[PDB]
Amino acid sequence: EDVVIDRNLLILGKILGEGEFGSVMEGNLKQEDGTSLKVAVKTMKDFSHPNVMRLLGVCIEMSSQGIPKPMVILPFMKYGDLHTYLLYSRLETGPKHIPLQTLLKFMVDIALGMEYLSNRNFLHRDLAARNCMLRDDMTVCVADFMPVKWIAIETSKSDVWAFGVTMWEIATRGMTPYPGVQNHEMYDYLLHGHRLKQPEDCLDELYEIMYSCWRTDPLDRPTFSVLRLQLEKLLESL
Ligand SMILES: CS(=O)(=O)N1CCO[C@H](c2csc(-c3ccccc3NC(=O)c3ncc[nH]3)n2)C1
Repeated sequence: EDVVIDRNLLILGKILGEGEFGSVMEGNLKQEDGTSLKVAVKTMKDFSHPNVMRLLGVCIEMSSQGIPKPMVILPFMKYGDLHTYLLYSRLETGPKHIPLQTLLKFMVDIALGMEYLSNRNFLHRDLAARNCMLRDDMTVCVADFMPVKWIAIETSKSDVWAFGVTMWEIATRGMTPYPGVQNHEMYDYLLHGHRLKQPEDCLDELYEIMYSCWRTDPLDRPTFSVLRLQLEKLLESL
């Protein structure tokens, strides 16, 4: 409760995306040095890591009737969510052919972020490419801490499952998981040992890593620190 920002230091602009509890808006935050910073405002503070969304602060606006309007202030992510970015990469006017190297680097960043959170025994519970945001340096961070296709059958090993699905989203550059399978069918599909199929031109080594995330027994799944190194090692071999 010393995380608060004076509401007068904040100017709210147009809507950036729509969130669980309300709109996410662009804003300008006047900082302690007198300068103004572009921010995102949703209408965590202990976390410090480059691949994890930092909290800048909180403002409570007073409505006209006096009902609280709490707002969460986050850094501005020029390139928006990773899911949308991948989709745009498949179009001429959006970003170029993203090579394999850049796709793995997105995976490594996310693994680094999740390694940090899992080490502090913090569960994400909603990890997906749409919840991974892109910084202006094009490094990815993790954000947004019940979409059936990211949930594991049965902990941090649930998060590991979702990260594997996220790796698949990245490898496919934005395909919805499990084409030709409905949401109500998912439990039976998985219970019979079926998993996300290997993407088209994607290396066997990469597919082994993502597959290890979906082992039936969560104790057979690797930790985030194991995954991170496996991904780093794969990247270095290209
Ligand atoms: C995953 S989430 O919980 O962060 N979330 C949930 C609601 O939709 C938001 C969203 C979607 S596309 C977008 C965006 C698009 C262009 C430029 C900047 C943008 N956002 C940010 O800079 C920003 N920073 C912190 C949160 N959002 N924002 C993101």
